[PDB]
Amino acid sequence: QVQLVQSGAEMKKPGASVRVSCKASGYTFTDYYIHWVRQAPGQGPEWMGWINPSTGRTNSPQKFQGRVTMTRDTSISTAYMDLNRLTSDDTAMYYCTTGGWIGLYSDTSGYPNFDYWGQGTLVTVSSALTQPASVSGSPGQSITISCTGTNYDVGSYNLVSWYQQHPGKVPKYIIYEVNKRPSGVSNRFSGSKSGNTASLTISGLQAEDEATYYCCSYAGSSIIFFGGGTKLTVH
Repeated sequence: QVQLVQSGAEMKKPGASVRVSCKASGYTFTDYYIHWVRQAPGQGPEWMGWINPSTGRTNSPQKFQGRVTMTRDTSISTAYMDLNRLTSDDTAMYYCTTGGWIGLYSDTSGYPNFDYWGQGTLVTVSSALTQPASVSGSPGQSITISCTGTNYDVGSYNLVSWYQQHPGKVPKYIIYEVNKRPSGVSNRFSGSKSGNTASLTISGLQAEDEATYYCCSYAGSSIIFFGGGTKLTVH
């Protein structure tokens, strides 16, 4: 019963600071990376950072590099995210997810493998990878969503993961490492890759498949990219 329980919704004024909590249970806290992600209203997702619970090493991208302070408390097994200098642009839903396994012989920090998600923390203050805007299909058909990157990411790594999101719901693990399927994932989803473009394939399209689909990839110096998103419509 792996479960991540985040802090309560908050609303802050411009210029303030905010702390979001995340208490994980049902597994060993110090063996899995913790990632922080957020979602602006109407917009898509934006990767905020990763943190090693065991060592305390954290890295966030170069747009949060001054404002975000990610910490952890091992005694109580709780991750913390602190954001400073808030603006109307920081109004978003904040998720913490579980990353790759903290290994001796590897480095799974930048693995976009978010199998477990929190419930989300709504905070209100008052392009990266290219996906097509919308893709249409009729029931029974087979459709494909494309995800174009560069040579330094999806060109040189088989480290792309696909996530599904219904409106008002938490993102869902669909594909990881380009082609592989997690537990419970319908066999209708398959992953593919060519050059600087990965692709998610849905065969026997159905009404349950109506949602927005995002693609995640490695991004170079221990950083992760998110896609813009693609809306599937079922006729």
